[PDB]
Amino acid sequence: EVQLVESGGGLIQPGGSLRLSCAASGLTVSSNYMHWVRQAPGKGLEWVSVLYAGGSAFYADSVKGRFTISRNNSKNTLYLQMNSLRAEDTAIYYCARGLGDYLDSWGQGTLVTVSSASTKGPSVFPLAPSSTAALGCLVKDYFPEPVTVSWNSGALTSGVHTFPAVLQSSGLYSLSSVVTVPSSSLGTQTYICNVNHKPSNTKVDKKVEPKSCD
Amino acid sequence: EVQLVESGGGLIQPGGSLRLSCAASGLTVSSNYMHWVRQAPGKGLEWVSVLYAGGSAFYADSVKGRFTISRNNSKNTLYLQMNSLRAEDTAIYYCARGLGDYLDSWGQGTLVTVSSASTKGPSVFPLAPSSTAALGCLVKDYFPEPVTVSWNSGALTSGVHTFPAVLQSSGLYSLSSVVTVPSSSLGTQTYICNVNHKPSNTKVDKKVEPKSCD
Amino acid sequence: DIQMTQSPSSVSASVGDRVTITCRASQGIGSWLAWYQQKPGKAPQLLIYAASTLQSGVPPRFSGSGSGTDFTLTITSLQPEDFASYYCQQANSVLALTFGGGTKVEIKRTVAAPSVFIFPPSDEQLKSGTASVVCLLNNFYPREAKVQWKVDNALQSGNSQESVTEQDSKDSTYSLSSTLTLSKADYEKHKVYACEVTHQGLSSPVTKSFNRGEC
Amino acid sequence: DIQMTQSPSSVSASVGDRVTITCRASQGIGSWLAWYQQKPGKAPQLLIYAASTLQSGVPPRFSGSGSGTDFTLTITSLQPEDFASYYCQQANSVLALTFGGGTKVEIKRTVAAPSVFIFPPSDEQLKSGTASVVCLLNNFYPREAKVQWKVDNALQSGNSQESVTEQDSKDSTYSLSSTLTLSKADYEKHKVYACEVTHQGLSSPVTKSFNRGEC
Amino acid sequence: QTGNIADYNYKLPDDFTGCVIAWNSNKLDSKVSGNYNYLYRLFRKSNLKPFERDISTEIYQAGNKPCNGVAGFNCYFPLRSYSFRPTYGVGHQPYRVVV
Repeated sequence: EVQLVESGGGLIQPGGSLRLSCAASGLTVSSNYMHWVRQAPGKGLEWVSVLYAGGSAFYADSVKGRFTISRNNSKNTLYLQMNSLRAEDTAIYYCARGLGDYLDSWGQGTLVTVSSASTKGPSVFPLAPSSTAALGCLVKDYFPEPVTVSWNSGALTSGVHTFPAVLQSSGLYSLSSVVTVPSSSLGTQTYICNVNHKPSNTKVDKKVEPKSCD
Repeated sequence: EVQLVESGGGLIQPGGSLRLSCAASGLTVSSNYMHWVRQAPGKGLEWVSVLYAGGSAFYADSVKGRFTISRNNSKNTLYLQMNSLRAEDTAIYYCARGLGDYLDSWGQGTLVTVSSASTKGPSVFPLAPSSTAALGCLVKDYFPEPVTVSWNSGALTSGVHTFPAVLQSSGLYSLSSVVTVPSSSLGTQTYICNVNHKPSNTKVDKKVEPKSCD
Repeated sequence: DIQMTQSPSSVSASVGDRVTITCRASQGIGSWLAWYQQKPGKAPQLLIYAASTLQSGVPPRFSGSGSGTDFTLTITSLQPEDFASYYCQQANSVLALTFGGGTKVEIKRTVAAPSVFIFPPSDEQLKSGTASVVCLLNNFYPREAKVQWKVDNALQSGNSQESVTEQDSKDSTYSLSSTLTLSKADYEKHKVYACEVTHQGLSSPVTKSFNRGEC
Repeated sequence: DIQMTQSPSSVSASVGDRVTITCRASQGIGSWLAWYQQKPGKAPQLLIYAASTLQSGVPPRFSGSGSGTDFTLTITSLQPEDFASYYCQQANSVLALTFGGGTKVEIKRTVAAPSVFIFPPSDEQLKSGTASVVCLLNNFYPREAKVQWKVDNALQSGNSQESVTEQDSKDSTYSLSSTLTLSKADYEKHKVYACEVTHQGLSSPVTKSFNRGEC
Repeated sequence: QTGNIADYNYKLPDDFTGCVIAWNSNKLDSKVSGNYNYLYRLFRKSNLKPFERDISTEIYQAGNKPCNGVAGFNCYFPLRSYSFRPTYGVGHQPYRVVV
């Protein structure tokens, strides 16, 4: 009976302007408190902004008050504006409500990513098996998160383990994905890895085959 | 030789701002009197505002004076400011001119609608022709107005009768659309009602055939 | 708080018959008077400027004048294109605020028999918990139609809403739809649903009856 | 200057075992306390409202209370669906700003022996001037996966990064892969590349050394 | 306060002192046929300075085309007479007012 939805997120250049939308189902946004929480990858959640009755708002100590809260009671929604974006601002955003310094109901969440650097296409490198066995596709120098790895157009689902993304010293992400395959089907069934994600608009289909020698 | 046109109307959220334009062909806007008349659905013509020579304007007793009249003699136009919307303001606007407490020439009119509530999707239910014959589609729980029935995408235009919308007790509207066809063509010709709603951005196509078990 | 009234609310007349409309004012207004003809789908047009002088582009058959708080308008030779709403606006001497509800006059059509149809609620609508039964009438004159809903041979009051279409430009006829909406519990506890139509063109009332689960 | 840190970093328990997590506040705080279950793929859920009263739609076996600066949380009857991140937010009395690093808990795999595989770098990557060597570990428990590298029978330090996946919903296992990154000139200088894995389920360490691909 | 007559025939300045009086004269300047001696101006370009008298009764210009003194379309005669009858309401009597 109570649900929260978020929209408007997506790719945005640093220093851009964007409007956030969050409508409460069965609740009046002008009465209950509102809370905003962020969670950058690799770290925990962090509160951003809070809403009061009117004419007053408190922000984080680290930030310099770069969010302004505007609320219209006619549409029963909330509006947020972003200014002076930075590389640290890339985090997942959750629409939240609060009461008595406690949080009860949270939305599904929206994603806002600040890309100081340009989008880098993913490089796929085969990982040849050798006699059970495991073969995989190595994804390097790709940016930004997330990326989805599917095999045989989704036909293979058993034993697939997609490793979490890690940050390299060059600022680009790395990811691996493997699967345990019996050695009796190494030469009978071909295996392909599908690497594709939205911000690069590049699809790569790489085939992995066993190597008897070198 | 004398004609009046209106533009700028359309869907608008409550509390928004919209600017009207009314140009007079062969008439100077800074000399003659003006009149704005509002006609609510199911209600008579109601005066809104009148423009004097300059620096003075009178408004309705019920309203608080949320219209500001600004005119420019450079291109012979009229400009209005919109603020503090209300659900009663959903009506037609008639651009009018006055002389001697009398009205002579009125414009064609522009549609201005205020939608405070959410724009929910409709529910089209075909009416089963029981064993000439009558058939149609029942549109219920619809927030936007029925764009068209488009029987067979405009091929069938004879015998169609679109009933006027009525207000339900739940705040929504109810409507029925029917067409009379011969009973010998029930099993040979297939009739489709094209019920679509532009404000909600949906297209619904339904099948009308004699059903079983009423 | 001017508190104007217009009588009668509605009236029907044929071609060449006698018809008139009276506008009454609560307070005393001078000899100034105006009349407007509001045709649906189009902006209304002016009819008169002075108390008795006619406008250049209107026929001179319109007659109407007054001196006191009572005003009237009438037609000497009726025409089929004169059927619209009648509005009165005499004067206010400061801002010209006076307007009434109005009166609509309808074109006469030859009397025939209405086409009565009934439609059971759809199976898709039954899953939503609401059942709607529509009684359909087309191609009938006069506009009046005594549509009575019969549920399990019992009278029903305050349960249905009626909608009347505007008269078509091809045959000047009416279309009436009576929609009965009910919950799923009240729909499943009754077996017989029907609507009875009484009309001038029908010698006897005609009732269309359907039963639940009639396969 | 919040400075809340949750210890220990990670724990491991199964059904019928005893598991607990302790969260401490550097400065004095009231009796207010809250806990959250943060699982990947969806928004986190809450546990309690007050210090001791629980929420309507949470299992009643969650136990946790405190009065001083030391707070703790435990589960009476463990369930497989209660494996997520643990976070604490007691109070701040002005803006409710307190949180810790977090703690993850996983499910045993009867100490299964790891499957240690090696992947020499592909020829396409060698053309770019960078060589990546990945030692693969799968279907293993616990976290004590030594992926210490040997090149030319010599130890290495500070040249590889390890990544651990979340536990699967079917068999609840780990998955670790460590990539050794070196330049093309440094890759061709050496010949033997090896990774040894020491595990509880293995009596002796297993080294998948390679001089060429397999041959 | 503005209106149809306040800013067009006799404007009262803000820094005004004095008094104004009125009385009922419904049985003096009212006839059943109608009185046409009293005339008033209705159409003018803009408001004028207070404390002045206007005598000129030229044709009103309200459109792009000129009328050149010809009473035709889009130009009407700005002077109208006070139509009064002895069978009016409580708000339509001729009142003699001196300032």
